[PDB]
Amino acid sequence: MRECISIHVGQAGVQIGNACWELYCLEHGIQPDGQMPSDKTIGGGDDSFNTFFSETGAGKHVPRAVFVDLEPTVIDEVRTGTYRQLFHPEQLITGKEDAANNYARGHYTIGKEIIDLVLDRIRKLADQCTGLQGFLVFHSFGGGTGSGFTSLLMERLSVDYGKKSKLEFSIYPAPQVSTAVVEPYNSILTTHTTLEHSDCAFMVDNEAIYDICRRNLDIERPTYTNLNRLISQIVSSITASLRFDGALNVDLTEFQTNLVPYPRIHFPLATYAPVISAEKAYHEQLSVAEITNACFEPANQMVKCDPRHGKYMACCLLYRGDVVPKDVNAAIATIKTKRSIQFVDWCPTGFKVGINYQPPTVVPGGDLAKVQRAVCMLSNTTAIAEAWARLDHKFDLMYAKRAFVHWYVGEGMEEGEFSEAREDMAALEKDYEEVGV
Amino acid sequence: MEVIELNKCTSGQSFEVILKPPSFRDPSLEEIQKKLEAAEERRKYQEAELLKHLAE
Amino acid sequence: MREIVHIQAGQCGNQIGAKFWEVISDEHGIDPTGSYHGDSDLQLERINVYYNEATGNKYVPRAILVDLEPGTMDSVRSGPFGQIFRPDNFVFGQSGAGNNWAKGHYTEGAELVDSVLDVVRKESESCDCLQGFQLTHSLGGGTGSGMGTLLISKIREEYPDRIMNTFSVMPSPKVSDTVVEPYNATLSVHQLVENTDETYCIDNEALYDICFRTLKLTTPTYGDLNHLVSATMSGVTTCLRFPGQLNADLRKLAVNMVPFPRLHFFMPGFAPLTSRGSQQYRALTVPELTQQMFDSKNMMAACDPRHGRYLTVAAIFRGRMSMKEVDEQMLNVQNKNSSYFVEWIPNNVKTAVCDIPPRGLKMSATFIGNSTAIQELFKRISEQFTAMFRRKAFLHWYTGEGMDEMEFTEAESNMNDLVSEYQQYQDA
Amino acid sequence: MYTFVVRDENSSVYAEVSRLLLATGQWKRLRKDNPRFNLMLGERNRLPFGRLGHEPGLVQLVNYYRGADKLCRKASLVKLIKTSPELSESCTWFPESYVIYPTTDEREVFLAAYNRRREGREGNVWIAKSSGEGILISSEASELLDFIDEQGQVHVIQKYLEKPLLLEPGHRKFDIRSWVLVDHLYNIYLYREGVLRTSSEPYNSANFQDKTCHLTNHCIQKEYSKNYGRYEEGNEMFFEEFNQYLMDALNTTLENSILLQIKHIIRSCLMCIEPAISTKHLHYQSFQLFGFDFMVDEELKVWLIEVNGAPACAQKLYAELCQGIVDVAISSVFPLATSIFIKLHHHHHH
Ligand SMILES: Nc1nc2c(ncn2[C@@H]2O[C@H](COP(=O)(O)OP(=O)(O)OP(=O)(O)O)[C@@H](O)[C@H]2O)c(=O)[nH]1
Ligand SMILES: Nc1ncnc2c1ncn2[C@@H]1O[C@H](COP(=O)(O)OP(=O)(O)CP(=O)(O)O)[C@@H](O)[C@H]1O
Ligand SMILES: Nc1nc2c(ncn2[C@@H]2O[C@H](COP(=O)(O)OP(=O)(O)O)[C@@H](O)[C@H]2O)c(=O)[nH]1
Ligand SMILES: COc1ccc2c(c1)NC(=O)CN2c1nc(Cl)nc2cccnc12
Ligand SMILES: [Ca+2]
Ligand SMILES: [Ca+2]
Ligand SMILES: [Ca+2]
Ligand SMILES: [Cl-]
Ligand SMILES: [Mg+2]
Ligand SMILES: [Mg+2]
Repeated sequence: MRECISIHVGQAGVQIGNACWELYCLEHGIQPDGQMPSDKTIGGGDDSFNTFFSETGAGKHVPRAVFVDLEPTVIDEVRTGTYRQLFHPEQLITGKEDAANNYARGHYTIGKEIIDLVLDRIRKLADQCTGLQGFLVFHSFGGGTGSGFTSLLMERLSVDYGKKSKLEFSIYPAPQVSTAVVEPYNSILTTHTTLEHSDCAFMVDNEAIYDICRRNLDIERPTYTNLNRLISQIVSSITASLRFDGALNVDLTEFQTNLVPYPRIHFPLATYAPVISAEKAYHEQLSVAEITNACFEPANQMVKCDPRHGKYMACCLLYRGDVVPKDVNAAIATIKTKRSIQFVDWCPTGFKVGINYQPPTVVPGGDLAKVQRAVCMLSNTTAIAEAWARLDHKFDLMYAKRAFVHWYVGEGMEEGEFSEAREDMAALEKDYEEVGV
Repeated sequence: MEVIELNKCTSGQSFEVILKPPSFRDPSLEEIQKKLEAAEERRKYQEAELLKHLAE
Repeated sequence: MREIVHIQAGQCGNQIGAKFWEVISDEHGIDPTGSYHGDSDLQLERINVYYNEATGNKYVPRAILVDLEPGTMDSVRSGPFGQIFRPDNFVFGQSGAGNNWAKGHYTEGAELVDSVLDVVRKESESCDCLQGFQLTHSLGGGTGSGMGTLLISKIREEYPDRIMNTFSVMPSPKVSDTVVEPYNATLSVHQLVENTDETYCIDNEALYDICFRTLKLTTPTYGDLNHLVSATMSGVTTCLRFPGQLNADLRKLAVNMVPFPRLHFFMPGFAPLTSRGSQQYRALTVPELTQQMFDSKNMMAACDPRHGRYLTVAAIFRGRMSMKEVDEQMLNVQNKNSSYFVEWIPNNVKTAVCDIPPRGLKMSATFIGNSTAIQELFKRISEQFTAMFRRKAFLHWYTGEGMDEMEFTEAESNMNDLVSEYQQYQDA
Repeated sequence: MYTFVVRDENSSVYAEVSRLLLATGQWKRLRKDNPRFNLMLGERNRLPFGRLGHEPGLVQLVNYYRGADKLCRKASLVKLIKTSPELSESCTWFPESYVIYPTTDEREVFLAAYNRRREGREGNVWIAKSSGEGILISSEASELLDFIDEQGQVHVIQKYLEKPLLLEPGHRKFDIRSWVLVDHLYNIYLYREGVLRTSSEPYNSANFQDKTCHLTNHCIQKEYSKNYGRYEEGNEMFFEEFNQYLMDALNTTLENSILLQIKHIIRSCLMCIEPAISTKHLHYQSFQLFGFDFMVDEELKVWLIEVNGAPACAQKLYAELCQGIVDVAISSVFPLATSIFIKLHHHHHH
């Protein structure tokens, strides 16, 4: 067994962290006080869930978790909230003043004053680890903290822990719920600075999650609680293989060998089905065929794009519930004949399948209904470069007038980092275009 | 349509299904602390130019 | 990013500043003694942004009252909420400033400024995390205009990393104490474009026209004008004072609203427009709030938004209404009038909502626009300035206090430069 | 007030559609790069489909189907027809065709079926084309195999129809152009008015290099062909006149002899690529107007030549067709305060 440390940076990272650790606890039957009745090796062990939880003499199960925000409001809610007992106070790190939606303020200015403390609290958990695999890093592209501090943290984690793997859960900016107008600037700056420090990054467009909540949960105006419980289900599907007995995606290095053959093209598309409202009186349950088929509807994707007009380099299916290999193979065989699934000339046209027989766990009084089978598809398709094109365009519109640049230069950043960050992104859009056309 | 490396256990199963085969400087602690100090220098410069202007 | 330190300077600064503390103390459940007799908890969640907690669990405004004559400030003590204010925060000289920028900035004002900065320091030291400062002042007199801008300069020197926010009342021949207002205003705007992060342009021309044309008041008083001011001030400070999905501060407002550091002069708007006392009983519908709040007639700065383009917009909906209707209407305005919103700042309109409505209305919208049309305000005051300055008319009042013609020529120039920059981004 | 933008200033058809939309007073036009459009009348190259359908509070429609170029570029059309099971290699309405690169490639497989039409004593003449801008029709192809192992792009070598149907008086050639509108629901709408682009020079079986009696393009008939506008104005025969001729001269109708085969090839071609280009469950919607170009042979068999993704209409029809694009493709999605088209639908049970 090899430990994984989760790091939650900024509001987006922290709130999504809450959502995931709440769900993980319900899945592993860990209670809010941190007690796990089912765990009969008291005071330790090397079970699969110990990847995510350490143990104390009193039989308390504690996340391998660091929360970091440059402002206390959101982590104060964790500190006084339903899971207050679960966390070690030293895992919850806050400053006094936030990065005011400014990459440069989060990275250079307020960053520097807190980076060494954070790395010290990260080193305390790494020292309670017999064999650290590496890190799961949760953040927004859009936030000054989410963007700017995360990229400083990632540069240093590469230095202090060079052999260890680093995965991202990254919230891509959507105007309908965004707070700031400079999120395209923050997004590009942090992508550029973070790109070589990240083995595998799962991007979630708040736009996709917002519309899944409207369309499939019948929620007029989805809140962060709505978006976050849905996102936490998808993260739980992706991480289940690290926390459960299995032979697929068993360690963080396998995510890279299975999903990322080209190291820069490290942005796998997550598709998830089914999403069903808990207030829907009558729901006729969906088959292995119907939900595998739903993994090829853009309307179910974490990012809206069109996999038909790209190529695949890797495709995993992660099933939860009453699924058996025969149904998957029949489902998969039907789906090839109906849909455009083109792989790159230099990859096997294949799927890697993982089945965990425990159906998805839903939070009591949540918006998501129990289902007897769900799937999360992780496909590395070139179609996701559509998200980079949208974002780079927004960036070019603003940067052409140097609109808001003065806020970044005022925090000690050079106008040149903008055009450097945008060149890297032009190079990234080109890599995707070469591979996929 | 070939089904391979089927692994089973109490918790679930995993396997790979294949249809067609192939149609065939992470910088130092030092360099970082120089970037962060260079930025702080430009910030202290810009603040000195303001306090000079205000002194005028 | 908790505490805001408020300063009110001169007659207008203090009359408007007082009505602010009246209106905002009623919204947060605070009585004229400092005792909280409220009922909601959204009231006290961020009370510390504007109030210090004192002995007895009492709330005292983080407010400093500055004048070069005692008149208006003895009228604040006397007024309804006078007793709320910390008595040590009343700083006054005795000479007055005679509607003279030079007396405020260079002679009478310098004598008193250091006293003000001591009380500013006593409030700032007590602060867990100071966001910065908001100042209420006219630009047309001597104290608020000339001393107020001297303060702003000293405060930036001593707190250069804190946000400076002003509610700056612009003068108008329609509501005019003296001929020298264009002089006082042009000298003040020069200071404002250098030394503030964000300025609410509150145009006495607009407040008069709303009182006459819309509210049907034949003879509008400073009370009628100050009703519109106190409603807007409540409006634009909502997301600083109340918890919502947007928990804003003066910095985040500045970063998101100001794309170029000199273009930080906001055109505020309010709906529905009320004349005090007689308030109609027909609650306004979200479509109506949205149409009015963006209407020229609802703008507190006498500019036509159709003669410019919106760089950025912030909109506050107050009361119990459909979140979904608010997003629908806000998207309808932009998609239906998309020419008037720069294409080179994507998603430049941001909307917040607050359940607590202002006293006397079930539903209200407050508008904050960084429009390039605000140039019209600055061109108006430039024309009034040049009409006199071409003949050095009334200048003796200023040369008598040590000022040189040069300083007037420099200020004329900075303001005309400001107008060229607004023009620059109107034709992008 | 619905909003549109115009990003192809040279589009004959959409110039006229923007005009008809304004003239309703329910559509205003925005600046090219204003992202807050309902309708994009888009560029021909690198249309940024990835920026469509991410504008909250705006249903967005574009006048192109992403992926439709598979049907509308020569070499890809040949690969599509040869590789798609639903239009086999046997496919009886496409001329035998081979994709050939300048020095993947089919050249080895081209000579096997070509050198059976030496042994066969069959009239073994071909054509080669790109995607009269450099066309050649040679008997043996000493020239063709070499001609464009020389010039820029990849090329298609396509059976030449030696024995075409002959319009009289004239002993001349033609191609038929049909306009097909695919709406957002993937309704396939054939416009009832087609056009025969005609040669004016009698067809010559022995002199092939005379690209005048062999090539039927509107451009070529004004420059090289001297009998322009002799029989019909201007080398454009419409459907009333061609129907009448077929009735008078062969005793059939346009409907039976030709149009059943055209309707079959159109619905066969578009139903093939439907799963690749459909916008049914997408976050933006596509329509597109195609120009299908057919050759009729002397036994009255229709053959598909090429599909055009950015076609121009013929002068008199602009008014009618463009109004139809609005009624069917635009007003269906964005509604205001005798159909022009024949809907191609077939549900045979087997
Ligand atoms: N899905 C999701 N997105 C969130 C959440 N909170 C914020 N965001 C998004 O994140 C972006 C804003 O970044 P934040 O994470 O709030 O910023 P921060 O990292 O706290 O940084 P500063 O406040 O700028 O110092 C916007 O696109 C928001 O919509 C959340 O709980 N869930
Ligand atoms: N296989 C074939 N047999 C007989 N004639 C042919 C032929 N292929 C092409 N032609 C002739 O050439 C003309 C069409 O050439 P091509 O298909 O390249 O058109 P084009 O793309 O250059 C202009 P358009 O886009 O309007 O069709 C026809 O009108 C016909 O006269
Ligand atoms: N809106 C408003 N304007 C005022 C008020 N009092 C004065 N003014 C305007 O303020 C200017 C005169 O400045 P004033 O504040 O009296 O001078 P000071 O006391 O020297 O700062 C003129 O333009 C007046 O029209 C007021 O209470 N409300
Ligand atoms: C144009 O984009 C914006 C405009 C105003 C804002 C933002 C974005 N984002 C913020 O965090 C601050 N902000 C706001 N700040 C305040 Cl004090 N008030 C507001 C009221 C409505 C909308 N926005 C704001
Ligand atoms: Ca154990
Ligand atoms: Ca590395
Ligand atoms: Ca004196
Ligand atoms: Cl290491
Ligand atoms: Mg934050
Ligand atoms: Mg006065």
